[PDB]
Amino acid sequence: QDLPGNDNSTATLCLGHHAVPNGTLVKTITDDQIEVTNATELVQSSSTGKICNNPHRILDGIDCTLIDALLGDPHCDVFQNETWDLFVERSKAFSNCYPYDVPDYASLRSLVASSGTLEFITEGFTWTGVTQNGGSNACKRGPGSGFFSRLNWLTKSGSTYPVLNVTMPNNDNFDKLYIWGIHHPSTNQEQTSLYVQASGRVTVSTRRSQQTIIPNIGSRPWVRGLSSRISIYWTIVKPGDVLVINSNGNLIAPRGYFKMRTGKSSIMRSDAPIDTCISECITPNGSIPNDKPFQNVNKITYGACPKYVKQNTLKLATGMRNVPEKQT
Amino acid sequence: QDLPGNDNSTATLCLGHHAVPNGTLVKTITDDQIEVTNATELVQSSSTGKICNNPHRILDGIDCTLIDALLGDPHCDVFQNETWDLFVERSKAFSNCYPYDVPDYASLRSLVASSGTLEFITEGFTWTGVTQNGGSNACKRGPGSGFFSRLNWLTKSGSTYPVLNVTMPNNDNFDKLYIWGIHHPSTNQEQTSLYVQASGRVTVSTRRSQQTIIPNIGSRPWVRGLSSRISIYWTIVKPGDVLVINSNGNLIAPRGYFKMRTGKSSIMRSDAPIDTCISECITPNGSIPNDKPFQNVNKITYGACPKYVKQNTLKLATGMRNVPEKQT
Amino acid sequence: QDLPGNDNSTATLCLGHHAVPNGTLVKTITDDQIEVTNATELVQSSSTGKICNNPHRILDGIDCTLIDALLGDPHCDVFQNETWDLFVERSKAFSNCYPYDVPDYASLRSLVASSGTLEFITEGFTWTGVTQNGGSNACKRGPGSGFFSRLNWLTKSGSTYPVLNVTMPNNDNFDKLYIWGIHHPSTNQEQTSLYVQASGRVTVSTRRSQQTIIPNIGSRPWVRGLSSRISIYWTIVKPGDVLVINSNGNLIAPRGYFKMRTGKSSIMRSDAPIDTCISECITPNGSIPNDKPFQNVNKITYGACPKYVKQNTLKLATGMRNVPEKQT
Amino acid sequence: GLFGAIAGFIENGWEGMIDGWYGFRHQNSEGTGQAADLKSTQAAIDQINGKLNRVIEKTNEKFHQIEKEFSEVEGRIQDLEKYVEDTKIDLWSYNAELLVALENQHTIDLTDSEMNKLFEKTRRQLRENAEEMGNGCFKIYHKCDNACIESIRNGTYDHDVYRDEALNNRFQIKG
Amino acid sequence: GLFGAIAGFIENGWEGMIDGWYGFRHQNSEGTGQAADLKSTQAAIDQINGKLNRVIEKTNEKFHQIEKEFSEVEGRIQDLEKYVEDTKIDLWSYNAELLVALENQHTIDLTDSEMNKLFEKTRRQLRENAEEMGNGCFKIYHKCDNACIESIRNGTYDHDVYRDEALNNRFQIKG
Amino acid sequence: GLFGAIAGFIENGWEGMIDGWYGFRHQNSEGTGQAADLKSTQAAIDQINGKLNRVIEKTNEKFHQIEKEFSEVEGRIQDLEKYVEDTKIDLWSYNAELLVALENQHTIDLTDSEMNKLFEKTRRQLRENAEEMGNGCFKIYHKCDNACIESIRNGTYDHDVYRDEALNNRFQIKG
Ligand SMILES: *[C@@H]1O[C@H](CO)[C@@H](O[C@@H]2O[C@H](CO)[C@@H](O[C@@H]3O[C@H](CO)[C@@H](O)[C@H](O)[C@@H]3O)[C@H](O)[C@H]2NC(C)=O)[C@H](O)[C@H]1NC(C)=O
Ligand SMILES: *[C@@H]1O[C@H](CO)[C@@H](O[C@@H]2O[C@H](CO)[C@@H](O[C@@H]3O[C@H](CO)[C@@H](O)[C@H](O)[C@@H]3O)[C@H](O)[C@H]2NC(C)=O)[C@H](O)[C@H]1NC(C)=O
Ligand SMILES: *[C@@H]1O[C@H](CO)[C@@H](O[C@@H]2O[C@H](CO)[C@@H](O[C@@H]3O[C@H](CO)[C@@H](O)[C@H](O)[C@@H]3O)[C@H](O)[C@H]2NC(C)=O)[C@H](O)[C@H]1NC(C)=O
Ligand SMILES: *[C@@H]1O[C@H](CO)[C@@H](O)[C@H](O)[C@H]1NC(C)=O
Ligand SMILES: *[C@@H]1O[C@H](CO)[C@@H](O)[C@H](O)[C@H]1NC(C)=O
Ligand SMILES: *[C@@H]1O[C@H](CO)[C@@H](O)[C@H](O)[C@H]1NC(C)=O
Ligand SMILES: *[C@@H]1O[C@H](CO)[C@@H](O)[C@H](O)[C@H]1NC(C)=O
Ligand SMILES: *[C@@H]1O[C@H](CO)[C@@H](O)[C@H](O)[C@H]1NC(C)=O
Ligand SMILES: *[C@@H]1O[C@H](CO)[C@@H](O)[C@H](O)[C@H]1NC(C)=O
Ligand SMILES: *[C@@H]1O[C@H](CO)[C@@H](O)[C@H](O)[C@H]1NC(C)=O
Ligand SMILES: *[C@@H]1O[C@H](CO)[C@@H](O)[C@H](O)[C@H]1NC(C)=O
Ligand SMILES: *[C@@H]1O[C@H](CO)[C@@H](O)[C@H](O)[C@H]1NC(C)=O
Ligand SMILES: *[C@@H]1O[C@H](CO)[C@@H](O)[C@H](O)[C@H]1NC(C)=O
Ligand SMILES: *[C@@H]1O[C@H](CO)[C@@H](O)[C@H](O)[C@H]1NC(C)=O
Ligand SMILES: *[C@@H]1O[C@H](CO)[C@@H](O)[C@H](O)[C@H]1NC(C)=O
Repeated sequence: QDLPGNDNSTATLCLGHHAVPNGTLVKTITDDQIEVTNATELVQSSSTGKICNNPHRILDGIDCTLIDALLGDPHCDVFQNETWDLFVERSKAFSNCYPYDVPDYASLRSLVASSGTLEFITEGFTWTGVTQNGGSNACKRGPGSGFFSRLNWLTKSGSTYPVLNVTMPNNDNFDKLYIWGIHHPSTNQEQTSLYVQASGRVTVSTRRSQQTIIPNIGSRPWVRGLSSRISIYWTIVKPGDVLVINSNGNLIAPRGYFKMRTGKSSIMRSDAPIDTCISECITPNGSIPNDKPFQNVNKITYGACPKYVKQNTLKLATGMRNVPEKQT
Repeated sequence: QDLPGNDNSTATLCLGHHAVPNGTLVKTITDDQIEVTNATELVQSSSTGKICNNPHRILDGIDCTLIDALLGDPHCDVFQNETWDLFVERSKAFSNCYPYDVPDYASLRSLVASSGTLEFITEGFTWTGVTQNGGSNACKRGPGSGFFSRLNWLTKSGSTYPVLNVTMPNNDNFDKLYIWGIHHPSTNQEQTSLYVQASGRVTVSTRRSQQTIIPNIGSRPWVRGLSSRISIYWTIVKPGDVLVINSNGNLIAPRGYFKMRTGKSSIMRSDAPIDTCISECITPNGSIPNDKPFQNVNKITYGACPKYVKQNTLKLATGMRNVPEKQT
Repeated sequence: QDLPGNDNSTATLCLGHHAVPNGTLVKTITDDQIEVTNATELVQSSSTGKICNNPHRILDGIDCTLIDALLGDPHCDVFQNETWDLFVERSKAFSNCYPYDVPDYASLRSLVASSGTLEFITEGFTWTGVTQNGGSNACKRGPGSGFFSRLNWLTKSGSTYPVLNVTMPNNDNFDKLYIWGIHHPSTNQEQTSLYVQASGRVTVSTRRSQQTIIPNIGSRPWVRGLSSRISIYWTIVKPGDVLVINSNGNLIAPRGYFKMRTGKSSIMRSDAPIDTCISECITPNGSIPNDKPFQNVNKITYGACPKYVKQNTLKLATGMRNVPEKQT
Repeated sequence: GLFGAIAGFIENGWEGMIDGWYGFRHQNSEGTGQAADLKSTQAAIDQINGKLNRVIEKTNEKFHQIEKEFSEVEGRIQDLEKYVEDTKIDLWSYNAELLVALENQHTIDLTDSEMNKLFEKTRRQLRENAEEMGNGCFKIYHKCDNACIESIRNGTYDHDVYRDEALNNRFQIKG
Repeated sequence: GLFGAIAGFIENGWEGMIDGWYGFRHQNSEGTGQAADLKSTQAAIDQINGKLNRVIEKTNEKFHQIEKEFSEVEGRIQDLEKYVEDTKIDLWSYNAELLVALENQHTIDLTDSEMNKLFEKTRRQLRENAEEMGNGCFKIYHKCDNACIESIRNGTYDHDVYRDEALNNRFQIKG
Repeated sequence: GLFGAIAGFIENGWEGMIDGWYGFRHQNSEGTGQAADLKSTQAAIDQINGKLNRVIEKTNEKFHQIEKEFSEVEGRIQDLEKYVEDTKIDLWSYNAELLVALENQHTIDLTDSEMNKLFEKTRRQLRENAEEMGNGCFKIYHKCDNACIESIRNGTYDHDVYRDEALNNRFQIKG
């Protein structure tokens, strides 16, 4: 075959793999610090500090909480018929009208916050025999005395408060949310001055439910010059059902309904600045990128966000083990 | 050895593995479509559409909801003293007797649904000085007027409704569930016609608890010719305790107790047909086989069922990688 | 090169691994009983049966439940101003003073149990025109009649019960918890004997909230000679807010506040003996060591405990497969 | 997979092998022929079954749970009832997805291994009388008739018998 | 396991080896003996300990949680309180069961590996002077006294020293 | 890792190799050289990317959930609202921690494997003309110039060409 290759010698071939001078430590089944060539971080741990106003519809509440924007505190009149994907509620928000309390405040804030609209339709309720549009100096509207834009305070006419008995049918194909309330007077005298009967009563019902509340007379702490309170209640009336409002005094009647929708809307407490940028994931600390699978910025999130984890760093090795040849 | 081993030939032996023409794609740590020889599906995604009436005791509610079967709406009298492992409640069910509402309806439905028995024991309550067995035209029993089989409507006798004050001791070794109620009249006139006092009161108590409800007068929407309502309440009386019922008017009194048991029973809303077959896992879509570990039919289940998962298919490779030899 | 001289021979070297005569079976991905050389148990399944009184502050409730220690049942007067990391509540505990009920008992027990202190500050409430320090024979204090150490039963003075209207400002920098109540009389006569008005009323409010309760008259089961009841309520008053108590009769007034803290405290029902030893993990069955990662003693735990699991044994193989010479 | 036999040094599979998962094709003095190896075929099958059974082991049962569908809007409590179930479902879904991915990955290396183990075993048995051609075929350097092939296959091949013939044919030749 | 040494090409274990997990047994012209290998013994033990410590690392603590036992029947809220805890327990139980199964499976391949790594290492060192008998024993084709066995064991064996004697004894003979 | 090449029989890495992850250094009649192997470099990189993408695949979105911060003290219901979230967070945290540990462990054996697979592949190709020095270097027993080294590297090396020269240089010598 081949003729005399005079020189018969050898060669050496050696296989090996790279190594880097730097290297990163990662955790393993058997070790918790092993050094690899390269790694990538899976925990998003920093926010920009700003709520990007895109793609979700952020509604900055400024100094109105959603419930006051709902009831219609004068300083919140800006929010009428407004809509949101996320209503940001600020710590600075304040109330500034007739002192009220909402028995299950948390459910009403919830239910409105995810309806996502304050769209209000006025209905022609006819109150015969009482005086409409009562207002107060604790709820100044402009120069004058006023009250929640969406509620209607009825007091006696002349010398009588009759038994109100009115009805409003749901004839549309959507649910109606009616907010109403009752007035708790400070003194029996206040009770009889306004509503004549010495004990009022409100019963609001549909074919499906009923609520009767009776007022509670007594002094509470002075709030904006008043010791009385009104308490807010809510009634949802389904398509084809019917509201019947029946009262004997102390009613704070509805002026119509809010419509309820079904959507991805929610509410968030945050004092972070809104800014212009697009971010899908919102945290009360500001938006965060959602490229990593986990995050440690905040357990409160809205939108497409990484899963919150207790760890602040988790590195996925993306390279072989680093076994360098020099010293350290 | 033998001798000069001259027959110098060779052989070739080759190792290999099978391959199939078809093959199935499965997901991996490193790939999400790798083809293997064979795989098995781990997500049950289809129901038969029928609730197999075996092995659990399924009680089809037909057009009675469990709470009406409990109270004893005439059209539900079929369900007396009945028992169930699963009460199926149908969307077609309707009520057809005196308009009522149950303040914590969801807890009463729960508590009865898992007791699993409507076994009712009549007790000899003695109401002195009132008229028993009131009935109504909204609750027709046969030709006549009627009322819930298990509740007893008391009204005045002659010109008085005394203060009822009765007691019934739990002397057995099991808990007793007593269902009772209060009548909310439409008008003060109705109140005084039936119960004489212009304001009734019901207080039901044991050594351990007490509930006092006062009626609420006013008009509600017309339901089966009526604007009045009764509201249902419940009291469990433990062994050795004692019920004291005390009223001044508007009581809808109990006729005895339901006994409470502890079991695997529950309730399910489903319009699926019951059929004869044995299946351990029930879904409101019908029974499903529980041979696979996960299921994607419905998140509501009763019995030994696969764990519900969001995915509709998950294939477990049960064979090596398919590397075909052509593909025919 | 090396010059062998004379020897022509071979050697045999064999590699192998140990095996043990005993061996333990462990579960695997592919097998559920494979035998290995050694294994370690990861499920702690046994308690010592004693609650070690170290390092947490265990407060044995003896025969007082935390709510009676709070209200000040005479037999629980030992617990005044006490503190705990864990209040152990015993099944033997009993109440022995005026019959009461707490509407949301579970929340009050919760809220106090994690406050972790019964530190009580007496405030100088001035009740003008009523008789203080009412007591009863159902709450014997020593030889005499008595009442809860921390509540003050007011009844009429001479022939009147005025309208109490008092206030107490939170001027400190911590929250104040005020426990108060209302008296439900057995008969209208008892009502008028004690409180003159035929219907009392209690309204307790801050700038932020209000509660008005009206008493409920009627007979309940005889408990310690009485058919009346008092019901307990609570009001937390934040720094800078103000309590206003206003009543017309039936008030069981506060004598001051409990202070609320924030801590690792909780409550546990257990009849296990407390003993002297240090253990970090407490279970109602007694303390358990927390060296294993999981435990199957009890799902109720306080302190650094293993995660509760359904399994009673899980062995982690800590050695190679056992392939013995002989048999196993 | 980790071992580099299947879809590695063994170029591809045999759709023709219908009697087992691993096996031998051969070309010798009396012609050509194929034969499944049933021991590695059983070893691969048993592990996959063991794995399969553990995944299919006991659906646990649940009876009365919480409501998971609502018809009215209620607020706080119904919000928690929905949140508990939605987080239960996302956690069990992550679990099913990670389980089949670890499982499948392992099934692929497990069968890769069985292949390579059969290869190495055959290698060790032929001792000094064969050479690896590097595509999963051994060149046997001595005359090996069908009973000879069958002894390699059923593990009774005696290398010593053929060592002098093999070593001669393999080395000597002309270099 | 994946490598096929333990409970594979190495037929069984030595209950006699009480001084380490892996090791050597030999028969040479001077006697027979046994000796544990302590480097692979330490390698297997360290990984298993590392694994063990990570599993035993920090029981996290919880103080006031929710009630998990009830004495009255309440309905909706108590139903949710039981459902939260029951789903927490089933999720942590699935977790402990999958954890020890992956862990144990890995511990078995990890020690299988250490065995095969000791085998291959010895193989590489003996270079052209020994042959694999296929049961984890090498036939050394040259006279190897106890110090020679000891050099293989402590990794200082020089193959060159014995190459000419070995190659002769191994090949030449008569074929 | 499981295979014992990286940080095993191949004593350490080359910080000098800046053009790939695995490769060849050589010495032949024509001088000395280094060269990354790009097929095993791509094989290791693709698997690691595949792995990485699956972990980064779809953050699912959530809109209205439950409240996770409270300003008043409420008792029973708020206690449950905190317990649901705390147990959700500890479950997702255990999940992230076990995920990266299985993942990292696998990434280390996966690259260990690719190394050893390149080694074995080269070994098989050199057939009877080279010997393993046991440090990941083969001694090639015949004159092999730069094009010869290049054919081994690009997988076209024909062993037959050099077999007689190699076998002579390798065995014969003087024993
Ligand atoms: C029942 O008791 C409460 C508390 O003792 C009484 O409330 C206090 O009532 C006075 C007089 O209305 C309030 O005074 C007001 O103070 C502001 C400054 O803060 C001042 O600018 C106003 O001109 C007025 O003087 C006081 O703030 C109020 N305090 C609280 C905490 O409510 C209440 O008047 C009593 N009611 C009856 C009917 O006896
Ligand atoms: C208080 O106001 C409500 C609502 O305006 C009044 O309810 C309505 O009362 C009338 C007379 O009872 C009901 O009429 C009946 O309707 C059915 C179907 O049309 C028919 O079969 C009868 O012959 C009669 O027309 C009407 O349905 C009812 N509507 C609702 C929604 O409840 C109520 O009567 C007022 N009550 C008082 C004391 O003023
Ligand atoms: C309303 O009805 C209830 C139940 O029928 C009456 O309760 C019972 O009242 C009597 C007389 O106070 C109690 O009797 C006492 O029992 C103790 C224990 O044996 C004993 O020391 C006394 O000598 C006396 O017998 C009885 O225990 C009590 N039972 C219950 C379950 O409460 C209540 O008196 C009635 N009230 C009115 C105003 O009619
Ligand atoms: C480290 O890994 C990440 C993800 O694979 C990659 O983007 C990055 O470029 C790598 N770093 C280097 C130096 O290759
Ligand atoms: C709110 O929207 C309704 C429906 O379009 C409209 O009739 C009403 O006038 C609006 N009011 C305000 C203040 O925007
Ligand atoms: C995010 O906000 C919470 C609450 O304000 C804070 O405790 C946390 O440290 C913040 N984290 C980051 C990354 O900003
Ligand atoms: C595929 O795998 C399943 C489960 O191991 C088995 O029942 C089925 O027979 C397999 N298919 C074939 C063609 O072997
Ligand atoms: C219900 O069961 C009880 C107990 O056996 C019995 O006394 C009662 O008469 C039964 N009533 C009906 C309608 O079945
Ligand atoms: C089961 O029922 C639910 C609700 O009816 C429906 O959305 C779902 O698609 C059904 N799935 C199957 C497999 O029938
Ligand atoms: C078994 O394993 C445990 C944990 O590694 C160890 O403490 C114990 O000593 C081992 N048993 C033996 C006999 O080595
Ligand atoms: C409770 O503690 C307060 C604050 O130190 C003290 O003023 C009060 O007298 C104490 N009372 C008792 C019974 O210890
Ligand atoms: C712990 O206590 C519970 C309730 O008393 C009991 O069912 C359980 O079996 C006990 N377990 C142990 C290990 O004591
Ligand atoms: C192996 O094959 C040969 C040829 O058929 C036969 O003589 C021998 O007995 C076989 N041994 C076994 C165990 O099958
Ligand atoms: C290895 O063994 C031989 C024989 O005992 C001895 O001379 C040599 O120094 C040993 N080397 C080491 C590192 O143990
Ligand atoms: C391999 O290398 C040799 C020398 O450069 C060359 O002649 C041959 O064509 C190469 N083949 C391939 C596929 O690169």
